[PDB]
Amino acid sequence: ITGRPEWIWLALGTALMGLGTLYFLVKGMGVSDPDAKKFYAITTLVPAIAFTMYLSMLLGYGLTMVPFGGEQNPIYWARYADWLFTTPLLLLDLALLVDADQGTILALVGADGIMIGTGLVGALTKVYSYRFVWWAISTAAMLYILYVLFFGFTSKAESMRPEVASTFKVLRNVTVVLWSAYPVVWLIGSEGAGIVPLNIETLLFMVLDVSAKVGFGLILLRSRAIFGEAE
Amino acid sequence: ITGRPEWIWLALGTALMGLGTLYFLVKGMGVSDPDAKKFYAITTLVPAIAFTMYLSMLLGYGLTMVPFGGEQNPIYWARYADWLFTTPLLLLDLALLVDADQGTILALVGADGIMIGTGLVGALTKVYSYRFVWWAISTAAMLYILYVLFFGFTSKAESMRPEVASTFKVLRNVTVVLWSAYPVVWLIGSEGAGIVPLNIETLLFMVLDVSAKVGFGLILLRSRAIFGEAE
Amino acid sequence: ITGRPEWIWLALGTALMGLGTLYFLVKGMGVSDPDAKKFYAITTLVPAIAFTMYLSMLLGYGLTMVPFGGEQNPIYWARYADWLFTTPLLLLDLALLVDADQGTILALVGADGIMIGTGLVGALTKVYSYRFVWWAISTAAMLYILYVLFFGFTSKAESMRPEVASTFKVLRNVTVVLWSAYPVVWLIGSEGAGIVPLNIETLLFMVLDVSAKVGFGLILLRSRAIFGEAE
Ligand SMILES: CC(C)CCC[C@@H](C)CCC[C@@H](C)CCC[C@@H](C)CCOC[C@@H](CO)OCC[C@H](C)CCC[C@H](C)CCC[C@H](C)CCCC(C)C
Ligand SMILES: CC(C)CCC[C@@H](C)CCC[C@@H](C)CCC[C@@H](C)CCOC[C@@H](CO)OCC[C@H](C)CCC[C@H](C)CCC[C@H](C)CCCC(C)C
Ligand SMILES: CC(C)CCC[C@@H](C)CCC[C@@H](C)CCC[C@@H](C)CCOC[C@@H](CO)OCC[C@H](C)CCC[C@H](C)CCC[C@H](C)CCCC(C)C
Ligand SMILES: *C/C=C(C)/C=C/C=C(C)/C=C/C1=C(C)CCCC1(C)C
Ligand SMILES: *C/C=C(C)/C=C/C=C(C)/C=C/C1=C(C)CCCC1(C)C
Ligand SMILES: *C/C=C(C)/C=C/C=C(C)/C=C/C1=C(C)CCCC1(C)C
Ligand SMILES: CCCCCCCCCCCCCCC
Ligand SMILES: CCCCCCCCCCCCCCC
Ligand SMILES: CCCCCCCCCCCCCCC
Ligand SMILES: CCCCCCCCCCCCCCC
Ligand SMILES: CCCCCCCCCCCCCCC
Ligand SMILES: CCCCCCCCCCCCCCC
Ligand SMILES: CCCCCCCCCCCCCC
Ligand SMILES: CCCCCCCCCCCCCC
Ligand SMILES: CCCCCCCCCCCCC
Ligand SMILES: CCCCCCCCCCCCC
Ligand SMILES: CCCCCCCCCCCCC
Ligand SMILES: CCCCCCCCCCC
Ligand SMILES: CCCCCCCCCCC
Ligand SMILES: CCCCCCCCCCC
Ligand SMILES: CCCCCCCCCC
Ligand SMILES: CCCCCCCCCC
Ligand SMILES: CCCCCCCCCC
Ligand SMILES: CCCCCCCCC
Ligand SMILES: CCCCCCCCC
Ligand SMILES: CCCCCCCCC
Ligand SMILES: CCCCCCCC
Ligand SMILES: CCCCCCCC
Ligand SMILES: CCCCCCCC
Ligand SMILES: CCCCCCCC
Ligand SMILES: CCCCCCCC
Ligand SMILES: CCCCCCCC
Ligand SMILES: CCCCCCCC
Repeated sequence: ITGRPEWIWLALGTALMGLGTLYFLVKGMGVSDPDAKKFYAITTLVPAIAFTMYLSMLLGYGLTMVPFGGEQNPIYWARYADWLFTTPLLLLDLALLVDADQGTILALVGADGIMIGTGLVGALTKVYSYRFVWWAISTAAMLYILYVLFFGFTSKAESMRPEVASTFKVLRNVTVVLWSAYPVVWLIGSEGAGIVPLNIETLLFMVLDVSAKVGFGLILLRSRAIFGEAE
Repeated sequence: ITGRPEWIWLALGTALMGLGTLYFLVKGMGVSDPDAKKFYAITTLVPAIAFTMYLSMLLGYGLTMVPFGGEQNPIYWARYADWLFTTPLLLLDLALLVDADQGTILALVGADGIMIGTGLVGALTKVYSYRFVWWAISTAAMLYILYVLFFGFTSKAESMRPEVASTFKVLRNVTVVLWSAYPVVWLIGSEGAGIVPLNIETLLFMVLDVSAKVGFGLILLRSRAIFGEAE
Repeated sequence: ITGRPEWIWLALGTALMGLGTLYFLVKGMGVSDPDAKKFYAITTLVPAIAFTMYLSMLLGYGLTMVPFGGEQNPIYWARYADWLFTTPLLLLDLALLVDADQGTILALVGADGIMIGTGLVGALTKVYSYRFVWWAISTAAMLYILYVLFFGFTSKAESMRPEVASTFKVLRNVTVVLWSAYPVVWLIGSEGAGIVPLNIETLLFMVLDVSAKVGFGLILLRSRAIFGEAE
């Protein structure tokens, strides 16, 4: 484990995702509202999945070597197995908050799968220049997601209860800022141009992951928007 | 790229799926009917997924070598990753058109997963004679799907609006004819008996894919069956 | 095939899953109740999936070698591909029986995916002591599932029709007893401590699989709880 300088950030990430999972699990014990139960189930699964994948990276299972640039490059593939399941769950939290229609939910989840799937292909591609073709396709899929979150959901939240509109607006802004950083870290990190070393890259993804999952969840599960209007 | 004679058909397929995706995306911009939005989302995702997998084959990522018959045989595995997601989406288009019940939808999607999954196992199997055992199981799963589309959905469409009944009947006939060709191309192509060479096999799958996805989508999204009855 | 002593139990399992699939398929022909159709579709898919994965193990495709303990250990990875899809389908049978809320269904299916996913990682892990870390995480996920089936569903079934309450109680008890045996067989078998040899381990999993899928299905599909109350 300790033979890799980035191990400290993988261990911290593992701990923070595990602690986040347990807090949400305990906090959700005393909840019977069927609407609130939906948000607790979605939001608790997110850091639980991330916990297992951070642990796999810490123990060395989620790491492979990819030859490109005449070098064997360490690629943590477990990140994409994490994101494949956690990013659509996070979008479902937002879509259920605004009572989005089914067709829009399917478009979001499908574009998200394309985003993560093409990012994985780009991470494992051995022809250096082709890695950035996949990065560009994946980034186009992300821009579609961000467009929908702004010019489809925002207008839908305003016609909703005030507390669900204000909570959505906050979580929307958090998501757009944090998610946009991921393609940048990829491009300048060891998967892309190799400007930033792997140990610093790992620290950046850990800050982003914890903020986008545990920070996101703390804002959502403390809001009254997750409960139905009741007397 | 150009070192493979089949590259021209992979490049054409990539272009036609990309163009198809963009047309459906633009055409769906001016749509607010929640029913129509469902069909546009399903139908636009189909060629978008196929685009990415054709590109992976063009660039050489979606290709592996499988030893059988005393030879290293080029097997494009990316086809099955495509079909795993696009064939159930196409069946969902048909099932939603006739307002099929949930139990029937699950049976269709499950049989479809078995069809594609066993076809993938057959494509990667190293014992030559066993490849055709998997082909037979996969073909049995397809025949179940075709039976349901005829002796379960057809009777359901007649009790529906006339425009949804006539549109379903057309898309049903297109699907049964085109899908039935796939097991035949597999059997006589490089995955099976090896009668037809890979470059011709690739041309045939490209014609079938574009017809079953973009041609299918053009018929559906030009129909009024996708809109609810409104004044 | 016959070069492996466990082949006899893989062949028996294949036959019993295939026969089970055909019986459920025939029995479900004469069913039009939309509620009953749901249970028949879920319950017939379970042994059909298991059939294909037992066949892959029989023919040698679903087997790999994992080095640990200074030895190349035969690991049947196809079991986890089976369980990944069949265990959530079995939980869906139970959840639909008691009309569970959506949030609870998602929590069950998500915990089940974590259970199977971490068990697969543990089966393929090359550092011997780490294999049991994954076993423990997977077992914690199972205990969560069992808790929900007892202290969330049981109370919900009592407020239901008497026949659905008594049928659920029976299937609940069958599930908790049979599922609990799996982590024990893993721990003492070739994936874990290696006390029980592989051929005996394979026999035990076959008895458990057939009971948990075909036996489970025979109890459910003979009950009147799967039909709506009708005159
Ligand atoms: C509606 C939305 C959900 C739609 C989703 C969008 C999606 C279509 C976007 C594209 C996804 C696609 C790129 C997934 C590729 C997975 C692949 C990286 C797995 C590893 O295989 C890659 C190479 C080794 O580098 O295999 C070496 C050769 C091996 C012999 C490969 C044989 C196994 C194949 C991988 C079998 C295909 C399985 C499916 C891809 C499983 C789904 C994986 C997940 C990442 C989507
Ligand atoms: C309700 C419906 C959706 C049900 C679906 C029906 C489905 C059950 C039908 C059978 C599907 C099954 C054959 C999928 C097999 C995937 C497999 C080809 C992936 C590549 O692995 C094959 C060998 C190399 O040749 O791995 C070499 C050895 C490696 C060490 C393998 C270890 C990884 C395992 C593959 C882990 C299992 C992952 C799941 C199979 C992922 C789903 C893939 C998709 C193709 C279903
Ligand atoms: C809501 C719920 C459904 C959530 C589900 C819970 C889930 C997150 C729990 C953890 C699942 C995770 C451990 C799955 C790992 C699959 C992995 C074993 C496949 C084989 O790859 C392992 C190594 C060889 O030993 O690959 C060698 C290196 C290769 C180069 C690997 C590159 C391919 C990657 C495997 C791509 C990721 C694909 C996804 C993991 C596909 C889903 C598989 C299924 C088992 C979940
Ligand atoms: C909890 C994890 C989250 C919210 C991860 C989000 C990840 C992304 C938005 C990743 C995007 C990428 C691109 C847009 C292209 C480059 C490759 C990716 C996958 C890093
Ligand atoms: C857009 C792609 C489509 C509609 C693909 C359809 C593919 C099939 C219907 C494939 C069927 C197969 C068999 C029936 C057995 C032989 C292997 C397959 C997977 C080619
Ligand atoms: C039809 C198959 C069924 C119902 C299989 C159930 C399997 C389990 C409940 C497996 C549980 C495991 C653990 C709890 C940890 C050890 C590894 C597993 C996956 C065997
Ligand atoms: C979206 C965030 C990207 C900003 C990356 C900042 C990295 C600064 C760290 C110093 C770079 C290390 C280079 C010298 C080793
Ligand atoms: C009462 C609110 C705080 C509860 C404690 C939460 C502990 C989980 C770890 C959170 C750290 C990361 C927060 C986002 C920066
Ligand atoms: C379902 C369509 C299958 C028909 C295949 C027709 C192939 C004819 C092309 C000529 C065969 C090439 C053999 C000589 C190289
Ligand atoms: C107005 C209808 C035609 C629009 C142009 C569609 C261009 C997408 C490519 C379609 C070619 C394949 C059609 C099926 C044979
Ligand atoms: C949950 C069931 C686990 C019980 C396992 C009993 C196995 C007894 C078979 C004899 C053990 C073989 C050891 C000598 C070869
Ligand atoms: C009339 C009920 C029996 C029908 C025959 C079922 C045959 C399928 C194989 C069942 C054997 C396994 C039963 C569970 C132990
Ligand atoms: C490729 C993996 C995608 C599945 C991720 C799991 C979450 C799916 C959310 C589905 C939302 C409901 C759509 C109607
Ligand atoms: C194995 C991958 C299957 C999933 C394909 C994605 C489409 C799923 C459609 C689900 C239809 C809704 C069923 C109720
Ligand atoms: C185009 C939709 C408007 C909202 C999206 C904001 C774009 C942020 C740019 C992200 C940069 C990634 C490289
Ligand atoms: C048996 C259901 C009737 C409709 C299915 C038509 C069968 C077409 C044969 C396809 C040939 C594939 C080898
Ligand atoms: C803790 C929830 C109560 C019901 C679960 C029964 C636990 C059975 C123990 C299984 C042993 C697996 C190692
Ligand atoms: C080795 C660098 C080659 C540059 C390729 C950049 C491709 C980016 C595509 C974005 C449209
Ligand atoms: C090398 C050819 C061996 C023939 C096997 C055919 C199997 C087909 C099974 C269809 C029932
Ligand atoms: C080689 C045996 C090492 C023992 C590790 C046991 C780990 C079990 C963790 C359960 C909390
Ligand atoms: C609940 C605390 C979980 C912390 C265990 C993971 C941290 C790795 C320490 C080496
Ligand atoms: C929108 C046009 C997309 C065409 C790019 C793919 C074709 C491959 C050319 C080499
Ligand atoms: C319907 C009977 C299915 C039996 C075939 C599988 C058994 C393997 C025999 C070698
Ligand atoms: C993106 C930063 C999240 C901050 C988490 C703190 C929330 C406390 C209510
Ligand atoms: C299967 C052939 C499809 C033909 C596509 C043309 C549709 C234009 C309306
Ligand atoms: C767990 C044992 C199941 C027994 C199956 C027999 C059911 C006949 C109704
Ligand atoms: C109005 C809410 C502002 C939230 C933005 C937070 C950016 C990290
Ligand atoms: C909408 C604000 C985008 C912020 C992008 C930050 C990328 C590091
Ligand atoms: C490929 C772009 C299509 C141009 C608009 C077609 C008419 C909606
Ligand atoms: C009555 C519609 C006929 C459609 C059949 C088309 C076959 C390619
Ligand atoms: C229902 C007509 C079937 C046509 C099969 C064509 C196979 C090449
Ligand atoms: C009251 C029903 C008892 C069922 C338990 C069966 C254990 C195999
Ligand atoms: C609730 C009874 C548990 C039985 C466990 C059996 C494990 C072999």
